[PDB]
Amino acid sequence: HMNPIQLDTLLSIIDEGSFEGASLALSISPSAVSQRVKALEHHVGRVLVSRTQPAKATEAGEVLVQAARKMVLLQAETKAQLSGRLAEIPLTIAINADSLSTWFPPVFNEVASWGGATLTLRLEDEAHTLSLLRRGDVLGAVTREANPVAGCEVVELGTMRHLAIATPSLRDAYMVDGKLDWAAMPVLRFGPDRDLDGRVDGPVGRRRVSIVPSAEGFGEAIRRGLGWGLLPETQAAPMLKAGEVILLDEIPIDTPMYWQRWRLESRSLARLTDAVVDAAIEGLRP
Amino acid sequence: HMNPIQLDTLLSIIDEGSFEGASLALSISPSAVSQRVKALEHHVGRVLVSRTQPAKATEAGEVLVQAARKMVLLQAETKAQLSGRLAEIPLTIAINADSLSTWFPPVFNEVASWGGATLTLRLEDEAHTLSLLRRGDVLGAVTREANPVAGCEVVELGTMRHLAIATPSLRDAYMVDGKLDWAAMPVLRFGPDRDLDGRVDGPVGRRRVSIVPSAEGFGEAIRRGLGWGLLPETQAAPMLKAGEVILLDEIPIDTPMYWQRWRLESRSLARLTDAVVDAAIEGLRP
Repeated sequence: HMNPIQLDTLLSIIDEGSFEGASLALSISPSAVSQRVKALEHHVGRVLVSRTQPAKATEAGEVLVQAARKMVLLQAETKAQLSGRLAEIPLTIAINADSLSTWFPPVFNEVASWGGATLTLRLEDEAHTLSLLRRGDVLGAVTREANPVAGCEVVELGTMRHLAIATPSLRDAYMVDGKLDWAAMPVLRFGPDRDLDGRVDGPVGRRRVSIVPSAEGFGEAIRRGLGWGLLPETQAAPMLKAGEVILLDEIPIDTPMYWQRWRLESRSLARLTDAVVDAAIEGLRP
Repeated sequence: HMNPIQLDTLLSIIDEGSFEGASLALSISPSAVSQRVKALEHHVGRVLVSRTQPAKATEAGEVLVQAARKMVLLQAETKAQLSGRLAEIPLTIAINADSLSTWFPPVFNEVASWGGATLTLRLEDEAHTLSLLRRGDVLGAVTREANPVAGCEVVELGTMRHLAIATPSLRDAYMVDGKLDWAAMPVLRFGPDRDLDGRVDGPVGRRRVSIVPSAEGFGEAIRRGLGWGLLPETQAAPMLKAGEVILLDEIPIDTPMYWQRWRLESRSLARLTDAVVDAAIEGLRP
C-alpha cells in the first residue's frame, strides 16, 4: 500500500513549488521531506517530482498528484457534510471557446443555484486540456478526445456542427470564371491547411488569414466580410436567417464532443456532470 | 484532514459489527480500536458509533463510513491506474551522438525482449545531459562525468577512443615540405580550438569548417574528403580497412565513459543498466 503521508508531501512540494516550501508548509525538517520523497519514489520505482523550482511532477508523478487532489476533494465534501453547511467547492474546468459560446452557459444557472460553489473556466487547446486533466489541474473538461485520460471517465455529449460561411459580397469577390477560388479567399482563424481538404486539388499557395481570438469576434469578422470561416451552426444560424452570410457548402463538418471527469465518488463532480450533459442534450446534435 | 487510519477503524467496526471484530480484522488490540475511535470522535465533535453490538453508526458516523468506502475505492483504482501508466511510460535516457552511433544499439535488442517497454533517447551535450539527470528529467545518462550527481549512482562503462582521420588525397593536399598544415586543412564539426593542441604551436589563424549534425553524415563527409575530423575508432575502422581514409596521427584521444542512473529500487532501471553495461563492454575499450 501507498503511504498517504508521503502522498501529502509530494502534493505539498508541487503546491508550494519546492522541497523547502513543503518543509515550511508541513512543519517538518527538510530531511523528512527528502526521506518521504525517497520512500515514495522507491515504492513506485520512478522519479516522481523534479528537483528544480518550480517543482514539476514527472509523467509517473502526475498520477499520484491527480490522485492526491481527488482525495482533497473527497475530504472537503466530507467536511462539508458533517459541518451542516453548503459545501462551497471550487470547480476547475477546461473548455473550448466553441462550447462556451454556444450550449454551455446554461450550466451557469445550475451552478449558481447550489450552495456556494464556484467555477474556474480554462479556455485551452486540445493538448493542454488533456494535460490539465492528467495532472489534476482541472477535474473536468469538454474535449474532442474520446479516449479517457488516465484517472478519468468519459461521457459523450453529442456532436458540434460547423458550417462554412461567408458574406455574399465576399464570395462574389473570389468567384473567378464561375468557380470559387478557395485558396485566394481571406479566411478567419481563432489563433495561430486542413480546411481546404476536398475543396482544392493542387498545391495551395500562401493564404490570407485574419486572427480574431474570441468566438464572438470570430463570428463578427465573418459576418462583416473580413473572411470566410467555419462557424458553429448555432452562431451562424441568425446570420444565415438575416441573409448576412451564405453557405459556401451544403456539407457540414460534425465534431463529436466529450465530457471527461475525474473517476471519483464525488457528489460535486456528479452534479456538475449532470448540468453539463443536460446542457449538451439541449444544445448539441445526437 | 481526517486521519484515514481512524476512518478505516470506524469502517471496520461497522463492517465487522463490533469493536472486537475490528480488532481481529485489523490485527490491533481492542485498546487500539478504542483509542482511534475516541480520537476520531473528538476530532469531529460527535459520537460516531455505538459501543453495543451489532455496531451502528450514528448520523455523523454514517457520513464517515460512506466517506471511508469512497476512499477505499479511490485507493484501489489509483493503484490500478499507476500500474498501467507505468507500463506505458518510456524510460528516458540522455546520450551523446557518438555512443548512439557505435556501441549502444545492442541495448535496443534487450529492451525489445521485455514486455512492451519503450525508450525515449535525448541526444544532449555534456552540460545539458547532467542537468537533465540532476533535475530528474531523465532516469539515466551516458556521461563523461565520473562523480555521481545528486540522487544517482555511477558505473564506469569503458573508454571511447577517437582517431584523427582524413582521405589520403586530403592529407597530401595539405602536405608542404613534408609537414602537414593542420590549421589550413578543412575540418568536420558536429555543430556550431582544442583540436589542434599538440598539432600546431603558435596562435592559429582562421579555419575552414563544415558542420554536419549527424554522426553518420559527419563520418561520410570525412570519408568523402570534405575535411578531416576526430572520429570514433568504431566508425573509422571500416574506412581505414577499405583504405578510404588514413590516420593523420598515431595519437588517439581517449575519453572514459560512465553510466549514471537514479538510485531507485526499480527492476526496470536495473535491467536497463545491465543492458547498457553489457553493450558498453562489447563496444568500448576496457
